[PDB]
Amino acid sequence: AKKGADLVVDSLEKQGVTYVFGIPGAKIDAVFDALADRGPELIVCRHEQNAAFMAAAVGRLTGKPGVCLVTSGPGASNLATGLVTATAEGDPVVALAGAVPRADRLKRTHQSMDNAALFKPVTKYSAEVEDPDNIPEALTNAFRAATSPRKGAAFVSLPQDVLAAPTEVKAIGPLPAPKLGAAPAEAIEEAAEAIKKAKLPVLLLGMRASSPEAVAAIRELLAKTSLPVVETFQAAGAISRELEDHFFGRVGLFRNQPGDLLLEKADVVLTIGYDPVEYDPKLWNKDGKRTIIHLDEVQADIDHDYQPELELIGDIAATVEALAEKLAGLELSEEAAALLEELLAKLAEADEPPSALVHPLQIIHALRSLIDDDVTVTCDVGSHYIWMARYFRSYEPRRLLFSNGMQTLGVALPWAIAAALVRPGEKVVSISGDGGFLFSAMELETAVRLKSPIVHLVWNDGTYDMVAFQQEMKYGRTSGVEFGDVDIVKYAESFGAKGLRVNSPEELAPVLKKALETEGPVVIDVPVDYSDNIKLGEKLL
Amino acid sequence: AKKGADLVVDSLEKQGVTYVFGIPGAKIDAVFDALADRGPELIVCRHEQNAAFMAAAVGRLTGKPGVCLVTSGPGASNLATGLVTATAEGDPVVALAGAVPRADRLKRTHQSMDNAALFKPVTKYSAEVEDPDNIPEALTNAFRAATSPRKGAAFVSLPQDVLAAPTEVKAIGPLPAPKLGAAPAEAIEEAAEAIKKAKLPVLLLGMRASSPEAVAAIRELLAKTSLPVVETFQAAGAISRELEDHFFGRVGLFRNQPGDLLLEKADVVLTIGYDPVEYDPKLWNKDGKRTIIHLDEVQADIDHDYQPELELIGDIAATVEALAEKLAGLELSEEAAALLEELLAKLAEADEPPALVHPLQIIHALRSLIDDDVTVTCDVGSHYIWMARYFRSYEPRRLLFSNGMQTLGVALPWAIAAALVRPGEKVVSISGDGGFLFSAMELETAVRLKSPIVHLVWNDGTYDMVAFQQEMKYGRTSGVEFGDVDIVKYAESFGAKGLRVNSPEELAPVLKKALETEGPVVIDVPVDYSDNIKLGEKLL
Amino acid sequence: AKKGADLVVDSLEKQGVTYVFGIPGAKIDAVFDALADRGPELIVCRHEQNAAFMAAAVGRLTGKPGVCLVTSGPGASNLATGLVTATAEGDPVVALAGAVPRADRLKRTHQSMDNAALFKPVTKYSAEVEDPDNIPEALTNAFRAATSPRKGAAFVSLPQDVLAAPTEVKAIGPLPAPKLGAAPAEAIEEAAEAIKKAKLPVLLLGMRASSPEAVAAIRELLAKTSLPVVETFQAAGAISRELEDHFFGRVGLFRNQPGDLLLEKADVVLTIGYDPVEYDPKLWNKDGKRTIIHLDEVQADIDHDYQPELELIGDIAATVEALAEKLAGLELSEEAAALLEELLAKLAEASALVHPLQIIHALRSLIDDDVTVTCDVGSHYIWMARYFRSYEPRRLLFSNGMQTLGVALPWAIAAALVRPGEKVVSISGDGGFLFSAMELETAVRLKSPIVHLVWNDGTYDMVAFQQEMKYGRTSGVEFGDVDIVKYAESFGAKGLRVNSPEELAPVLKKALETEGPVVIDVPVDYSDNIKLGEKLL
Ligand SMILES: Cc1ncc(C[n+]2csc(CCOP(=O)(O)OP(=O)(O)O)c2C)c(N)n1
Ligand SMILES: Cc1ncc(C[n+]2csc(CCOP(=O)(O)OP(=O)(O)O)c2C)c(N)n1
Ligand SMILES: Cc1ncc(C[n+]2csc(CCOP(=O)(O)OP(=O)(O)O)c2C)c(N)n1
Ligand SMILES: [Mg+2]
Ligand SMILES: [Mg+2]
Ligand SMILES: [Mg+2]
Repeated sequence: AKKGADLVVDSLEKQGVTYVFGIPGAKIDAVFDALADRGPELIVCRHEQNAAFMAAAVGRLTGKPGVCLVTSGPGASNLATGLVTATAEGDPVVALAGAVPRADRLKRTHQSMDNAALFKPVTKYSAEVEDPDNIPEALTNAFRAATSPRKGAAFVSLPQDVLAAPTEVKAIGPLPAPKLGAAPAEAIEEAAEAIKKAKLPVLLLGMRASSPEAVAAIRELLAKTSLPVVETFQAAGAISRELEDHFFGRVGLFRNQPGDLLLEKADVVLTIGYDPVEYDPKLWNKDGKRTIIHLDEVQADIDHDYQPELELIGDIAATVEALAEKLAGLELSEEAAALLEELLAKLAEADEPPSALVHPLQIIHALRSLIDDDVTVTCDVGSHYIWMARYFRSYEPRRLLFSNGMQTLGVALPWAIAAALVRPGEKVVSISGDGGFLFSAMELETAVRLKSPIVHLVWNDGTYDMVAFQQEMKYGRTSGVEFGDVDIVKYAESFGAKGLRVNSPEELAPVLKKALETEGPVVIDVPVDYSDNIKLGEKLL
Repeated sequence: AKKGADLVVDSLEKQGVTYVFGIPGAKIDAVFDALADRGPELIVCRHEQNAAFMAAAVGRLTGKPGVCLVTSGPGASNLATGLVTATAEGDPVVALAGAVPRADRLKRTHQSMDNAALFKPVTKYSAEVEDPDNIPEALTNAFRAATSPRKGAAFVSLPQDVLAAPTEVKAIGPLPAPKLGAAPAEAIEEAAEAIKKAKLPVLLLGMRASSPEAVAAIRELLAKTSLPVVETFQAAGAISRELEDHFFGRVGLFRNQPGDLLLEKADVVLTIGYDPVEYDPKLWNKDGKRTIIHLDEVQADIDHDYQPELELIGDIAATVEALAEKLAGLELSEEAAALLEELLAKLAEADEPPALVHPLQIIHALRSLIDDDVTVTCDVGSHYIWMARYFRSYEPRRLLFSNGMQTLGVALPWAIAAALVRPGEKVVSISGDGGFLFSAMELETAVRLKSPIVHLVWNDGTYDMVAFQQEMKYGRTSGVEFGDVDIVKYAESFGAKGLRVNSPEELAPVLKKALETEGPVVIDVPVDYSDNIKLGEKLL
Repeated sequence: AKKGADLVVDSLEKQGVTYVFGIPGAKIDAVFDALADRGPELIVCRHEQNAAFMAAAVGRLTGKPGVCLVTSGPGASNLATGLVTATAEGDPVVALAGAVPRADRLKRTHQSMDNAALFKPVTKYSAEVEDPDNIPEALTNAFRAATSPRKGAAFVSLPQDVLAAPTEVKAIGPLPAPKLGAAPAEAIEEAAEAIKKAKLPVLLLGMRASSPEAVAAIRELLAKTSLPVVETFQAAGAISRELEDHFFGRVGLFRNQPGDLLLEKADVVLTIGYDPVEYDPKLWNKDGKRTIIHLDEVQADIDHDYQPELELIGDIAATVEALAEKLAGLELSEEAAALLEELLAKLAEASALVHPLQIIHALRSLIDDDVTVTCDVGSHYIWMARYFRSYEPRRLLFSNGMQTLGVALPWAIAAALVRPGEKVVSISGDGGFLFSAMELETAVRLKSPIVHLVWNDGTYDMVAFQQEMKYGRTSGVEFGDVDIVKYAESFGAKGLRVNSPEELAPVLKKALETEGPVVIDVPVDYSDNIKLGEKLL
């Protein structure tokens, strides 16, 4: 006989799952025993939060779900943040959690909890299997749900006794969630005329635009047009070095960017793969003096300040390259040419440098200058994520990963561990702050164990700056943002990672190159100069 | 100056809502006051249940959401079944419910209840607005959610104080929910080859295949091919009288039909707009010796016994007429020609009738007396098995079933709505003795609207579907017998005309007079239910 | 061999469930087959809604859960309103519903639904059992949850295959949910002192005061004191004809009653079994600085205008009799005596159509204290709540927690089952009557000794006269006519009509003498209903 836990592993190996991020427990150790002989490799993590973070990173970089595996109760509830972040940022994840047996469901036993009810608000798919026979079906649809447009987390609760119960059904095959056609040809033609008749057409790329397939088709469009482009944070990597002329910056949390002015002067905006989570439409479209065209894999959500005049629902890559044929050779007006060149001048101006503290822009330029396009960069949340988002340039798809949907602390380091597994042989850079670093720093042990070729930069200010300089704006006074010091170099070494410090701005470029040449995980303490951070919230008008 | 309630009506005005089925209350009477001055016509209903039944009928027939409007607490909770039936059967509805004010939400006060949490398991979209400014956005997205593929119910809870609070925001224009392209051209080409290589290809049409646009593209294809089609109860209407040769019956609750045998012998099945709610794949694909091709607006759910080898997701109409081009002139094998002819004989044979009137002679009498411009609505029960498998409907959405939830009572409210969507047409409703009373209150609404309805009550004195299934499993019924209600008296309490068929010889006359009768009519039909156990027989 | 469904009936037998109001279906017919050979009697209903109303009535009248039994999907969802009403009005109910099998949970198949999630907002207990062995435990606790203080509805979803799966576990024996002690004796003494110092103390009885055990202890206290009392609608029946001197009306939906004044002039209010669902505290404790003492079986919920200075949590009957010993023989202030007498005087001051008061006085004069009277919701429920006096516990049942339409007639069928040999009177309006009128067939089937009065006005007056107050215009309240006599006779019940005010008393007496169900059409005069919401305070 073969039990339900066997049939979980079989399902996972039908999906081609190469790794599983887990922490074992009594209610789930059946599956961990099955994995001992066969199936995906098991990355033992040091907190379930980071196992979900790693699963989301796999989703972001491959487009197929990453997999975490945890036990009942506390193990399951430690996924909560990990899966909201996945779901909100379009990262496919399949979370597998144990549960008490079916007879103990309604009982007060150790670690009993309504797993499925908890994860309903934070997943595309939350379910508990109550028959071992249905495990193959539940998991296949969970994977398909996580991969289907508007990607996200699929949670499946597995009772201890169903995992141990015998079953004779086979695992379901690899059944790929399929792709769509392009938007209707009449709609694509309608959007084309609008763009041609426009005086300042602008492209707004969003979180779904930055997939390899979408980026290839978008670059194809930009090669054939004069079309200006602005990016949401997670759209990074769409334009290339070749097409950098089309790039007018990343529109962010405050409407104070050259990209925001460009969106205002537009009379026609083609949003591609645009999710409002990254940029509230009330920020850039308040007056409603623009035709919006919504190109996306799923219809739009209507805001007061987001009323698509047209929607091109279908495969972004298919619709855009159908639209490229219709827009090929479109040139811009001379008054648009003047406007765009002037904005590039402002864009290059803010990307210039200004104590033994290293200013954030010196970090960005030094690091960009030291890594090729074949290095993935992950980034935590904080003021450092504002600086990176608006000034660090990534020219190949999905080489600069941000948490801009839920903005959760700690993602950087686990994402980097996952990034190195997805992309072996490649260095990976992870950027965090002093506060968020401790949200996930436990996985430095997992990094050292995998010898992850990681270089983590901890920007040290001593405070939770993003929340602070916002508090200063609203109240003239921070509150609850200060914390004591931890020696980042000594911290790295307790884990057997290499720890370095940048005690001068003169010292930054040398420390980076030694760390990049260093084999195995490395953590660099960067005392950072946050004098200018309040300016990130300043207003243009 | 404008309050939140005004901005609800303005939103309804923007979606082109013609009617709103409502029952007022303290917490929602702001909106009922705004409807008094302008906006959709308000059909006062006699139970919130039937307002949601009608809302779903509007969605079934127009493809745009029907709207019900109810108050807090009891008004809201009486929508529950109406919204699960709408969601499970792809009927767009937007249910609007009042709630206690924001300051009273966490308090134990009259009619307080977590509206949004209650409807989460039973809707596409369950939300409570907590700012009057957000009303136009919440309702637009609720409407777009109901009409997004896999259509269903969108519930919006409306706190009293929000409806009364002022606001200056404008209503949001009609932002139509958009349609997809055809499935990728390489996938359509791949499906076409499989069908040409297939010894016996069969189409399985489902609940999404019976839309006007889908049906138009399906008929075009069948005009250009020799393709056999089997339908799920709610796929009714897809095949016209011209293409009736292609039709091999409706596959149902039991695997005992010629259409089931045809699905078995197929080596390639192209499912169009197929939702398994109507027919478990365990029931017709148990051996898994078929190429399944899933054509639909949304990807499939994987069963053990449903693993499509190809999926063509996209606008069904676009994908089908793309595929019609590739398959034009496809011919059957001569061994397929023989097989299908033999099955049509088995199909014609079962569709043959023997003081009670047999279910078949009802169907033949009724079909013979109503044109294709007459909508027919059916309740759930043994009558719904007879109607689903033996009443033929040849124009899209002229035979409405509850085959997703199998909810009792739907028939009569569905007819009241159907007559409002299609004025100047007769509407026939079919129910049994038990299900009629679930919804019989709305006969007052029908008389009020003078709905041109002709409601047939298949009278047996029991809940036969539950019984003959109980007899199959346990050799004994339990809790299926109930006392008799004079259907003719019942109709006349409400001011409707009541007729009874005392003899089979009297059926055709009684039908014709009822159809010529202006205003609602209820017909008591004493039926012969000796043969109903045979609907569940194992014949294969 | 024993299956899970057998073990569902065995559990019910252990709870002493006499009747089960149900509608069978494919997913639950296992239990309907088990119920065919033994155990609880099955009342076939004509809508699950009503099955839940009848179950709630059994809970209201016995204090032990009533039981309804339905199938998956539509059968389950037709309980929603029934169970939130029960839960809001403290009526113990155990709802049992079929569900698709455990392998088809996550499948898009007929009548599949998240039963447990749906009923979480509406019950004190919503669960699906996924192991037949766990059936006796899940039910026992469900029954105990429904009977537990702050009683309400417990929902149990039963997968079809679990019902069919073998099991050898036994059922669990009647597990009586237990009783509490009286509140701490220090707290009772503390409250007692506050009352003796008070110049005008007032009791506010609520929905948990009207249980038999509470009422007996309350009457004992009132016999030994000069305490004035005011009731919530569902507190009806607390005060006997002997102690009517203590009763100062039922505080209602508007703050315009003599009872609302005594509440204002009170310097101390001892609330007993008080649930704010019946009367929002902002209506009476709004303006003043009266000491609130919360006596109840569960702690209070803090309102801005309800901040008790003391709480006596525990068995209400034990607490009030302990407090009766501390307050025996306490007599009123002369300033309180004058006040009370004046407001008894304000109290007793209260066309072919019949005026609502004439109905109330005719009916009250015709029926004993051994006649249950149920009432629907509508303007008639205002007239009955304020002016129909009920002198024995739980003989006047109102839906004053959810205010759901249709409860009256099903409540009466259930009431006749729990109290056989007694006539039952049910009162409804033209609108609410059609919400539940189907069950007239069930009534005829059981020959329930019911007399149903339809106050026939032509509209939904409560909303109408409230709409008039707020907007000066009704909207959506008017509906066509139904012949209530012809309707009754469709079902084989007798139908009667009062064509004259002079004909009312005769037809009631003929209806009361008539055996089996009766529906009386009453054309009612609703001119004065606007005044129910008038200011007089
Ligand atoms: C899990 C989580 N906790 C808290 C926050 C709120 N938050 C956002 S940025 C921030 C400050 C982070 O400080 P640090 O990581 O040191 O970066 P800095 O802003 O100092 O550069 C906080 C507390 C969040 N978004 N997610
Ligand atoms: C709301 C609801 N309640 C109960 C059921 C279960 N059920 C399915 S068929 C049926 C019998 C219907 O009786 P009737 O309308 O007289 O039809 P018949 O089977 O006698 O033709 C019942 C109770 C259901 N499907 N929906
Ligand atoms: C199930 C339900 N539906 C609607 C309401 C709102 N409501 C409360 S009273 C009422 C009027 C009922 O009219 P009727 O029953 O005829 O009594 P009347 O006020 O006319 O005496 C309405 C619509 C409710 N509380 N519960
Ligand atoms: Mg910091
Ligand atoms: Mg019947
Ligand atoms: Mg009325």
